[PDB]
Amino acid sequence: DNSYKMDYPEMGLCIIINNKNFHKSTGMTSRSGTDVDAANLRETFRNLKYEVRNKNDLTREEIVELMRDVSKEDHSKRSSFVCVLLSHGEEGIIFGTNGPVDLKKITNFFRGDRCRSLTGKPKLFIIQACRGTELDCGIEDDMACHKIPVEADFLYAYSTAPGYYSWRNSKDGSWFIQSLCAMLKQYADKLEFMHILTRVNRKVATEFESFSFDATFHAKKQIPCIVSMLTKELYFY
Amino acid sequence: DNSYKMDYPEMGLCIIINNKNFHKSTGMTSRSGTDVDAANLRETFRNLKYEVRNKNDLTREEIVELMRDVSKEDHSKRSSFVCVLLSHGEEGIIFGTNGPVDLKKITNFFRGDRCRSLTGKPKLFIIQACRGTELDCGIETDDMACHKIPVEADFLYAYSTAPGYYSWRNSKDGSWFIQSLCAMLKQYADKLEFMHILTRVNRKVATEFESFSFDATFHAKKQIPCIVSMLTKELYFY
Ligand SMILES: *[C@@]1(O)C2=NCC(C)(C)CN2c2ccc(S(=O)(=O)N3CCC[C@H]3COc3ccccc3)cc21
Ligand SMILES: *[C@@]1(O)C2=NCC(C)(C)CN2c2ccc(S(=O)(=O)N3CCC[C@H]3COc3ccccc3)cc21
Repeated sequence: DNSYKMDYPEMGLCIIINNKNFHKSTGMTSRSGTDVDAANLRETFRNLKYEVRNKNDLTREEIVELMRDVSKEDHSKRSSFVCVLLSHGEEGIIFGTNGPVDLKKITNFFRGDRCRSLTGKPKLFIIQACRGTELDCGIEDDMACHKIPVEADFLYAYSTAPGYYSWRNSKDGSWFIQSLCAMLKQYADKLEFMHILTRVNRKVATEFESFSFDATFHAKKQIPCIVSMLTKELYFY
Repeated sequence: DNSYKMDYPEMGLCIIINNKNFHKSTGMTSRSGTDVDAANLRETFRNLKYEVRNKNDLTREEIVELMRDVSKEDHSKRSSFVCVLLSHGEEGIIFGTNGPVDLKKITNFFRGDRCRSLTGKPKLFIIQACRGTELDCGIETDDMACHKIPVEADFLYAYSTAPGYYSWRNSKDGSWFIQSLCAMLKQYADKLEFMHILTRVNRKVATEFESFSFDATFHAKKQIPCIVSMLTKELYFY
């Protein structure tokens, strides 16, 4: 039909990978406020009736192993799958405590042909992480129904545009996760997911602007980036 | 508010760049069926009240100059902007008849800070082109609020295919993506929000198309388009 079947016995798993402290050997800074994000996400998705699992400070190999193991579970009774990544990043990559991991490597475990119990079901990846270091200064023969693509039914909700910084507040957490949780709490029971994320886009874009004693980091702006390979509308109610 | 203001005197420009024949120096083959796409789009957006401008076989230089020129027009009386790219490509790249153009280079002309008459208005880029050479084998079924906006805000990129992948085209019917896009626009433009129309495009391409080839390497392949939205509001064509 036009909407994903969301009345399975379980909504599904929500894995939250929260990397705050990084190996001294990498020289990466601590991510203050990420715990606020993790807590916020846990509550938001608990309310949406997901089975939330929080993990902290995982190495690159621990991330891969976790995803591999999770992709091997039986999701037959689950409507969907959600993974949230909170860490440093670059374009196409997220950081384990000890070094970079290609996002493709993580998401590949859930491909239509590699995780059969999630075939045809919405696979949501929410990524709070830099995608580079640019700063936004702002302005102002009938074969139907035989097969589906292995890349189909994924949604990648990026906190920021390709190549750009992603902003985070020590007190309130990241702009994106902050806004995402608020919009889900307010609209999960009346808007389709893409429309929810569009309001997150507007909230982040209009209501947030950096303030810094360092001119380089001051008055900066952010726009999130919705990437959908979904084939159906997604309602959480 | 919740929706873009789409009741300006004009809906806006729809630039269609249709690259079919390429310089021999590039070594790229003719794009059979692309003319079908270009005509389908012209008609589809004409019915949506867009001022359509078709361009054919432009060099990489001409594409840049065209985009620069268009971005320098006064879009004050126009609700939105649409650009359709039909060509060969690779990840992040679209081909002029005489070589590659970085997509960012093209879209940058329309950034919130560089095209003021489009600031706050939906800027739509529709890309029918390869994003790599991968094949999908498939599987059987304070208070600074509203002081400024991001410069990269209010763009939508409707890609024909997922990052890294081939995009499929039929010499008779045109590309899988453009076929489906025009069909869904024709049918749903007067009753669905744009993201929901594009989601039906996703489903149509994903379920109704599959390659047939005597060559095993190109046979039984599948495709999923890729919607990339930096939009801040819902978009309705009514
Ligand atoms: C981002 O996720 C990231 N990815 C990898 C790398 C190497 C670029 C490090 N990195 C990073 C560092 C810091 C942040 S942040 O959210 O703390 N934020 C983004 C812009 C810089 C920083 C805030 O800095 C200031 C400085 C002075 C006053 C206020 C804020 C995000 C990421
Ligand atoms: C794609 O846009 C593209 N980008 C650049 C480059 C150099 C890879 C050439 N290129 C390209 C060539 C052909 C197509 S297509 O739509 O004709 N299609 C996609 C997969 C190959 C081709 C169909 O191949 C066969 C072969 C045998 C039998 C049937 C079809 C797209 C692009």
